Amino acid sequence: EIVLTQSPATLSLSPGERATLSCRASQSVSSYLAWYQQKPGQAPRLLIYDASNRATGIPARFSGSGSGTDFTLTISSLEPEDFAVYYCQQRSNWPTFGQGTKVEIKRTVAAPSVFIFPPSDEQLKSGTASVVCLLNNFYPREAKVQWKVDNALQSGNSQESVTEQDSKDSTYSLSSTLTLSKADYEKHKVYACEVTHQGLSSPVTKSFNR
Amino acid sequence: AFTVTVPKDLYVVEYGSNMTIECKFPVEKQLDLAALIVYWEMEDKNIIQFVHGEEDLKVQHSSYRQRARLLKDQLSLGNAALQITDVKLQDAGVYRCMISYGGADYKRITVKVNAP
Amino acid sequence: VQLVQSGAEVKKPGSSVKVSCKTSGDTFSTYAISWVRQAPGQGLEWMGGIIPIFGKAHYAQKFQGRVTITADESTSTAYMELSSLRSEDTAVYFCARKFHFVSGSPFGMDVWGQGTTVTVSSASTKGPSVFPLAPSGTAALGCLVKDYFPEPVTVSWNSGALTSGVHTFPAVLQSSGLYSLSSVVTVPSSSLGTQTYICNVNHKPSNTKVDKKVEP
Repeated sequence: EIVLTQSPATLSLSPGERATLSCRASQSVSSYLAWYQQKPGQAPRLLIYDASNRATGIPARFSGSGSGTDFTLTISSLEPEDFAVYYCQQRSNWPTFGQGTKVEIKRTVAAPSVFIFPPSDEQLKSGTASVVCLLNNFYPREAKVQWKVDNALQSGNSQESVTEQDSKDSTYSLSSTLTLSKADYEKHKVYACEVTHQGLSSPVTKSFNR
Repeated sequence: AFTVTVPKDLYVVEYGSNMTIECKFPVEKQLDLAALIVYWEMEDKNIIQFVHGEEDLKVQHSSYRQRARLLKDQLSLGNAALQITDVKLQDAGVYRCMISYGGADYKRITVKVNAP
Repeated sequence: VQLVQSGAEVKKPGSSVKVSCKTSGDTFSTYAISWVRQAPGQGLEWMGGIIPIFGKAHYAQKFQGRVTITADESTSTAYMELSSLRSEDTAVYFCARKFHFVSGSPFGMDVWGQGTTVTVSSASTKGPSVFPLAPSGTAALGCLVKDYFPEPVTVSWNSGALTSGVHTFPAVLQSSGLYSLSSVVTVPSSSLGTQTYICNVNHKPSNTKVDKKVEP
């Protein structure tokens, strides 16, 4: 096995800026290397082959170079359709890939709009209570969501979910779900969630009294 | 298309002598060694298995222990040839030569050893 | 040159699976095809490859035991068989072919199949239960799609009319082995009394079509 180390793991830039993706090989692969662009839900697409050579049908804003152990893929001006993971592959021996580098669209900070949804009557007569906290239209992806029930910081029992960057305004969204039993639920009253962001200059708390 | 060619499809060799079976494959400017794959298989034996510039000896038949060899320096010329040293009577039979450089093709060579 | 794989499959642990791949392109028997596993949130992995006329495949030492790669030159179809299915064998399995001009290794991957999704779990096929979310100037609406197997589940809001402002979060796999999921829409507050909000849920694997009116 030849090992390919891509760096960085996550590159976050905006349209018009140049991008630089590195790949190093644990041995000498000479010039046998290829870059691929994989959008979510799709198969990889060859960008640069033989390590300097651009495939036809691929924009001139894409370029790659290097030989031996050090390679770089460069995107001149980031196009909105250029944001995706970028893998690389060495053919000097049995083909090995890298971890891939995910390029994220970088935008201005946006505070999340926090909501909260009590388990509605439907679920509760099934004996299960799911209280949901929503974070909406925020950037960057980093967010801190705490659960507390009657002022007791809730310990490790919640399931987070983060959506992919929005197609239009490039914002994330997050949904944290707390699942208790109608029994466990009914023995408390105050249900809150504390949200921490950069655009939020003070932690926001959404709640309701059961 | 891609076509492997043999100068001689029949060899007559005799006992205890070193023989070479030639196989030619299209090469244009420089050989790309990574792209080269060479299989020398006689019948259900495997003599030489060559991929990425290495020999896998784990799959070579034990009859060929430190006996058979693929000549490397001829490869850059588009000649992949097998050298069996000290040919015995059992070496007589049909040899196959399978190559992949770009595409792939094989060929058959019959070898008759004549007795002292 | 083109590659087409077989559809997605759900197989329970210890069983076996065979994935189909067909070449509509250049020669089949002459050029190597390879098989690649992409694990969830993971890198691509070269499993093995075969040049059909050679009639024996090559495997990576990780997949040495369980993987069987066979090439049918008659149909120009390639197969990849995964024995002894487990758990983390769940991945997106690809078959790929090299461009004749990229050189390097014959097993290089350039042209890819559309991919095969394999899920390995003991959980049975079960449709989702759907629950509304009581709304919140700007309100927020949503529905909880809970306890369904297998993936995926599509969510459409007003028979597909609403679109804008809707988020359906990636599924989250619960300890139960059943998937749960949440879809949310952001609408103006005033729109509550006026416009009807209903949430269409579809489970293709179980043939379950659900509809949920969401109200204050």
